[PDB]
Amino acid sequence: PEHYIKHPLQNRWALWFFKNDKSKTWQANLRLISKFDTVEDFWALYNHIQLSSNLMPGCDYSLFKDGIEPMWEDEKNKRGGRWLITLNKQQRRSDLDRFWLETLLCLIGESFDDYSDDVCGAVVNVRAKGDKIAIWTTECENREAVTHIGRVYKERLGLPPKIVIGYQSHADTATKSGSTTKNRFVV
Amino acid sequence: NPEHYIKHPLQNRWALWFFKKNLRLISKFDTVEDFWALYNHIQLSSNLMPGCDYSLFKDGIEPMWEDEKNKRGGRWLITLNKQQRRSDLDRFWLETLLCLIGESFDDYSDDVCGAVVNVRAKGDKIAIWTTECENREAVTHIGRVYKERLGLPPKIVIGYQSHADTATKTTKNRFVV
Amino acid sequence: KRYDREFLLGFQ
Amino acid sequence: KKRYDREFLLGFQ
Ligand SMILES: C[n+]1cn([C@@H]2O[C@H](COP(=O)(O)OP(=O)(O)OP(=O)(O)O)[C@@H](O)[C@H]2O)c2cc(N)[nH]c(=O)c21
Repeated sequence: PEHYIKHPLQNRWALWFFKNDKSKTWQANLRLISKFDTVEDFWALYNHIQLSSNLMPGCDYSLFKDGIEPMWEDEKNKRGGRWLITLNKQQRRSDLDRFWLETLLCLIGESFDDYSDDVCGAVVNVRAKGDKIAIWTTECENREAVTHIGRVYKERLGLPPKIVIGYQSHADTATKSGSTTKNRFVV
Repeated sequence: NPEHYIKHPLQNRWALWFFKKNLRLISKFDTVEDFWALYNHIQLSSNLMPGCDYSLFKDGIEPMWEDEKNKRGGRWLITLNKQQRRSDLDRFWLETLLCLIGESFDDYSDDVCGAVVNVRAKGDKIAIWTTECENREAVTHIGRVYKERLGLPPKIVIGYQSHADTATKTTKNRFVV
Repeated sequence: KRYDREFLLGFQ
Repeated sequence: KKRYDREFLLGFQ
């Protein structure tokens, strides 16, 4: 069985791509790349596609659980929020790709123990003003879920303890921007 | 006598959009005459296939809630049943267009971004979008004039919903009139 | 520039 | 339920 059966993932996942075409609406710029539910198929997908650090600025990858679209408006996201990692241009070179891979590994490997069920997906934004990586969770009011996820994610990324990351609710983000919206939680 | 040959400029330049279940810019206009020429060449809302929208938005404001001028705003929402498709939809929509291009909300017409008619199998919608749902007096004044312009009796109540609430979710309304 | 509805409808 | 640690997943690349 180990000799010939692929290793099943707890969840089936969908990888999405966003390209910044300024002539189309945000939603219209969203493209489904592929779905997978094994370790082997994940790697086949990962080895085939551009590293985030090689994407044109304005583009995104999203990895979301199958059945959850990578937008605030989805039922699984509307009450949720994101743990946000903000990177400068030096970090594009040194941290972006390794941080994004590690984030993928946390999702597909169900690394958040009990609270992995609260995870919806993750998004990497490649941007001239600073790249971002974020884990989206389902319920901003699940304080224990949100804190456990944040703390494990920070540890897995290997961020020095002194480096604080914030959690932003989507509702707040929707009426402001990523760098004007306030933190509901920190870790 | 200039009224003989000069067109009647609108306060604003407006863009009419079509959306089906793709989003197309139909035309932009800025006079009374060009408004009617556009209105007379296009399908009445009641003759659209379910799933289509028209949107009239001030030029430079995209007919999407995420636009910087809509993200903090909301909409006054008129919901219609199938019987009202026949009796109310077209006249309510025209009246809405007239409210917008004629700047009928006095000092609070500045707060108007646009209007949308949604034609749907499960109930058509008309809505006036405004820029800032925390502008209480503006939203309230717009609401009251709009209701009286549509000839809705006092018994009937319309709600104003912020775009962020609609997108993100216990009442939908922050104002009613 | 404000136009009342009767004026606008006169163009229809 | 189905949980994979980091070194396991990275073994498959
Ligand atoms: C995640 N997201 C982003 N957007 C739109 O895209 C705009 C850019 O957001 P985003 O790519 O996450 O972040 P950026 O660094 O490009 O710009 P920012 O200053 O607005 O943080 C955002 O302001 C919204 O207008 C969305 C619009 C939606 N209707 N639903 C979304 O989930 C959604």
